[PDB]
Amino acid sequence: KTTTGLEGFRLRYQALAGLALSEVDLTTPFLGKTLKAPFLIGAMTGGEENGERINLALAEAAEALGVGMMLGSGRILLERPEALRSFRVRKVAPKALLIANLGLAQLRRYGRDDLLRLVEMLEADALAFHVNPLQEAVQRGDTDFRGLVERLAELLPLPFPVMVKEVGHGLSREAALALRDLPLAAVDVAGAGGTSWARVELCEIGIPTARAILEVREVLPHLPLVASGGVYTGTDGAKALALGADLLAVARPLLRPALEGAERVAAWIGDYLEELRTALFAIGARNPKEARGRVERV
Amino acid sequence: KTTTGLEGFRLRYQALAGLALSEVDLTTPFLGKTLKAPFLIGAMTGGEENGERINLALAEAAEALGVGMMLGSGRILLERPEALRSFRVRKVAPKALLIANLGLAQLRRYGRDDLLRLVEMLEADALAFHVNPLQEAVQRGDTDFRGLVERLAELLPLPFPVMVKEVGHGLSREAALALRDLPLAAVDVAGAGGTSWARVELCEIGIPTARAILEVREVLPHLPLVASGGVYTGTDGAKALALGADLLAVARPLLRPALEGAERVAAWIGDYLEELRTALFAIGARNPKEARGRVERV
Amino acid sequence: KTTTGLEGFRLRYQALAGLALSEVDLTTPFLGKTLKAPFLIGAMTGGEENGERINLALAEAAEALGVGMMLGSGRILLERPEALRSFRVRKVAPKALLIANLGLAQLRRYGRDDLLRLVEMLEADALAFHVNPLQEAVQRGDTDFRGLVERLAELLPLPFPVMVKEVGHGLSREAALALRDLPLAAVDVAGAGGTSWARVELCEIGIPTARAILEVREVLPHLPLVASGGVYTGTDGAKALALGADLLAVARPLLRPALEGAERVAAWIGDYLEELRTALFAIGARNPKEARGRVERV
Amino acid sequence: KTTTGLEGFRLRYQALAGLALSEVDLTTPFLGKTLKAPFLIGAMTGGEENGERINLALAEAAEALGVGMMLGSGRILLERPEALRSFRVRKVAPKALLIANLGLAQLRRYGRDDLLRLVEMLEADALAFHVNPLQEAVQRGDTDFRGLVERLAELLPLPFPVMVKEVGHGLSREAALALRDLPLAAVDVAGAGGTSWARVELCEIGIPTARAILEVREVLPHLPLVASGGVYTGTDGAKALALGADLLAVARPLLRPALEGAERVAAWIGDYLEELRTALFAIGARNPKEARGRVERV
Ligand SMILES: Cc1cc2nc3c(=O)[nH]c(=O)nc-3n(C[C@H](O)[C@H](O)[C@H](O)COP(=O)(O)O)c2cc1C
Ligand SMILES: Cc1cc2nc3c(=O)[nH]c(=O)nc-3n(C[C@H](O)[C@H](O)[C@H](O)COP(=O)(O)O)c2cc1C
Ligand SMILES: Cc1cc2nc3c(=O)[nH]c(=O)nc-3n(C[C@H](O)[C@H](O)[C@H](O)COP(=O)(O)O)c2cc1C
Ligand SMILES: Cc1cc2nc3c(=O)[nH]c(=O)nc-3n(C[C@H](O)[C@H](O)[C@H](O)COP(=O)(O)O)c2cc1C
Repeated sequence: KTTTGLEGFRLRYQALAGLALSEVDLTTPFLGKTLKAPFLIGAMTGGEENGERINLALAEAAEALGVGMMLGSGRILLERPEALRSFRVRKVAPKALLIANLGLAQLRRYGRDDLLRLVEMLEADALAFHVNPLQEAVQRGDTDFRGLVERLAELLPLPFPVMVKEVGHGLSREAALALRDLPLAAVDVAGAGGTSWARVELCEIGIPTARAILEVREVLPHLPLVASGGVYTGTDGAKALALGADLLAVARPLLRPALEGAERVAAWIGDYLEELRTALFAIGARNPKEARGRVERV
Repeated sequence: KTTTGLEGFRLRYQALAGLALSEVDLTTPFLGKTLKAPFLIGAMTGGEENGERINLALAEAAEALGVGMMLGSGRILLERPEALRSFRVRKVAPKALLIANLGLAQLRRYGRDDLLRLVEMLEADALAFHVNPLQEAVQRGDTDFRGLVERLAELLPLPFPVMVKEVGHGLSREAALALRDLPLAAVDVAGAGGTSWARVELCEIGIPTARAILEVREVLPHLPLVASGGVYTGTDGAKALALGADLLAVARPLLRPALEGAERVAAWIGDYLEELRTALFAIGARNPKEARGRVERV
Repeated sequence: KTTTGLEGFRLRYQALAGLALSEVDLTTPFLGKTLKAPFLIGAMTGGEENGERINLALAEAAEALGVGMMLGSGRILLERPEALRSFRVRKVAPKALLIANLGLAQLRRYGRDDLLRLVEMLEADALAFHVNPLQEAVQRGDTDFRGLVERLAELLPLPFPVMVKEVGHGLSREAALALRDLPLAAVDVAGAGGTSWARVELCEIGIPTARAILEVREVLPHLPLVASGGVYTGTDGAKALALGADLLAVARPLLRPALEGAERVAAWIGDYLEELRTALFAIGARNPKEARGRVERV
Repeated sequence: KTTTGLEGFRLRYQALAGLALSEVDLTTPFLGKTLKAPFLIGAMTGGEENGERINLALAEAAEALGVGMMLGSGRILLERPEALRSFRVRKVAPKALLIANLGLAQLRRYGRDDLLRLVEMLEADALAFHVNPLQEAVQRGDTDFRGLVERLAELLPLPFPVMVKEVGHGLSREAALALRDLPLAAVDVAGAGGTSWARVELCEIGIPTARAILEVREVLPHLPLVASGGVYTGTDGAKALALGADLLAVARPLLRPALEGAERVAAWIGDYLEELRTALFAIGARNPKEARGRVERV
């Protein structure tokens, strides 16, 4: 019932922009490594049956496409060092940009050494902390979110790039304010409009992705932003970039192809990127950064 | 065809608000007694068959949940002192906050002693006068509403707290103006959007609850306000509170569970409050009062 | 596909207005006689079979309700003095306010004496000229509308009150401008939203009644205005009055009851007026004139 | 899913404008010849089977109605001088205004002499260059659009009038900017809302005709503009003219009648023009130029 808000925007088509489709470059460095496109495979947990199966389809595809990939919560990896193989993905993705995952609420039960061990076990290149009071609140799970930001601030200068994200309910402007002084490497807005890790009566609460991207960019103008949350088409990707994002992330829609092998995942991402490439071209932008502003309301 | 208007508002979700769900306190003193939640069971008459049956289900639940309860018009109690047992509810609700009810149009046929007798017979803690020109007008009932406010003003300083309410068609800003100098204890906006005591072609007339809450708060900034009229979910409750209300009231939806015993009523209110609690938490509010303003348009 | 626009307005319900339904007076003098309500039976031609039958049902009802009545084009009466009995209605409506009708385009084929003869034959109290370039244009009929206003200006000071009206496509503000210096007795806005005498691909052209009432009132603030064109309910009547009208007129919906006798017509008008009376009461207005402004957008 | 935007506008009906339908003159000179109406038959290619068949139905009709006609891309005529008869239409349309067609992207493979030969072979009166990066991009065709405008600027002073057009995706204001200094004879906005030569997931990109007409007129106030792209009714034609256009063009809808002979095409255009004539009349405009501004929003 709640959309991303991107349908309330129009890409500014430029018939006489004078570009050559081949001129558009999607190359975009992120978190230390250089990506072939401003795309990330969203974080996903799912089941322990298909777990390892899915991660390897995504990772392999990611490696082929030169795209980044966020792993699901390594939470269990701390307590169950045996579910290590379920995530170990470097075997099929040796050079890809991998981002470890963990709930920010875990900072009260895990210290620096645990964080280092997690990304080291996974051979990850960065760590993303997800914060989801709403989800954990509705699930009567762990609802104490006090001092987490201050707890991260203490730790923050870490040996690898660190980022923060929501899980489909979005980050508001005052949320970006709370992150303003932290030396983060990036932020994933993860707004409402697509799927909610919580859903998978109160699920009307949340911030539309389009809205989140605008609010967060205003507060953190210089930080690299990841637009995710129902940003399912290359066209929507371009809109997100024009509103202020730097990277796009897709999770849910990738489940289907992930169960049918890397070839299918790779194809999905491929349609999305080629579609993104046409949009930037039609927009007069020669790269993701140039898409900024080339969008209007109504 | 006419909504409360609350769908035109968005709760401002705060992922990084830094609260613990357990930190949100719903305790709110009202009309002399202290409630466990800012909730009231709306006034209802219905039939003489189920009459006593329903009141006792509501009252008992109210007592268990620490919530307030408005009784239906005690009109008949004045003329028929035998329908006394139909309302006598203290038997099952000894400490709850009970609010006697009576049409403001009755002030022309009843004096001070009658008002005192009514709340004393009911062992009520306050008296609420409902004013419904539209309803009585459409029902060709008693349509003379002259001098009622002046009549109440004369009486007003009474031995117990007194309030005024509509019945599903709402109170406008100029209505709040007419109540401005009266020493009332509270006001129930009772707007359009849910059910109309009148309905239960002209029923398009009326003021949307969301609209009424805004208008009345502007005129009576310091007075405690009750938002009612299709405020059926905890989410809608939070929106009402953020727009300016202090208490929520639900009537109609409570009929079903009231006919199936207190256990069912209590469960309904329970879902509503726990749902309200999540919303305040998701909003960054630690209590009803803090919800104020944490809502935006569109 | 095009509405009156009145659905985009909300009557301002006044719970504490302090009126008595019996206090609202609909009496409104118009074109020389005093009406019991600000209502007129719209002009209608139809067929020559039911012609006389319908006029007598309307006229009789009009007489009973103290309402005005506009006759259909007396055009044929000029050329065919035998269709005199088809309109002769005084037999059943001796004191009612009757308004003769004639296309403004006829001023080029008829002079003063013809106009006097027409209203005298009909025993009418006034003459209304309808101007419908669109309708006659679509019907490839007589489309020369040059100098008609100047032609009426020359004649205008007539022995009886004269007015101008459209036929369901509305009068714009610049239209009111063209009528500004004429000594007219009243104007019927007759906008789009209900039925079009033309309809009974281009019928999207026209001005919504709500829109016409606003535009014309702005240009002719002091002149009495008749709101017509899909103003089918008492509620819509009140809205029209609050937007600036002084009288309401309904045509089409009256056909059905007119074929079933005066008793049915009279009943229809009766529901409409009693419904109008409730609305003014709910609005805080004690008469049609006081309804002005008691309406808001959205 | 994307409309022209013309539905968001209302023609300003003028009941008292004082015109005679016969007073409205559609005569409008364009590209050197004088048209009986501000109408052009849009450019269409289609198939090689019906090719010649369709062109002759359109051309013949154009000749009868005194309207202009744009031919499909003469691209093939350059390489295949045998498909000359497929376009040769003067046989049935000796005096009509014919406009040769060619993709602007061809300027990199064709020089002045080739352009002269093309219009001379076709016995055309002007040349229209269509620019469609989006279409060619989605069709993985020729996507290099660099230096085309500068290439045309060099050539531009040609022996005949030259114009530029899109193909159903529209020209933006910055597009008009890129054409600002070129000595063009006219511009065809060809916006989104009707059909896209490309369509015949990314086809949401583009500029609504209504929007394009406004943007382009603002940048090129003095240049004659052609509104096309789902401008299928005379009413829509009038709206386009009131927004700023000078000529209307319809392509797709003309296919059906073109396959059933000139008589059918001629009839279609005939309904459209007579419908356009009524609209200007209803609007108070005595010709296409006077329609300007006689339209409002909402
Ligand atoms: C099955 C499923 C599992 C998920 N697991 C995680 C997880 O472990 N960690 C995390 O930070 N987000 C997780 N998410 C959230 C996504 O990374 C992110 O919120 C995203 O915005 C939702 O997918 P998207 O909008 O394409 O649909 C999960 C989402 C889904 C649907
Ligand atoms: C069956 C029924 C009986 C009611 N009886 C009373 C009554 O005696 N006194 C009163 O002040 N309001 C009465 N109301 C009005 C409600 O207290 C109040 O207007 C409310 O806003 C309508 O319920 P709510 O919006 O949840 O649905 C009654 C409403 C219903 C549906
Ligand atoms: C069958 C029919 C006949 C009409 N005849 C006349 C007529 O003779 N003269 C006139 O001025 N208007 C005539 N009208 C127009 C109405 O008086 C007026 O335009 C009105 O706004 C249309 O009815 P209303 O909106 O309730 O539906 C006629 C309308 C209808 C439907
Ligand atoms: C079958 C078809 C063939 C077309 N061929 C050409 C062409 O050769 N050259 C051109 O410039 N435009 C061509 N167009 C585009 C139209 O001239 C123009 O874009 C128009 O706006 C689309 O038709 P309209 O909106 O009525 O529907 C073609 C369109 C269609 C549907």
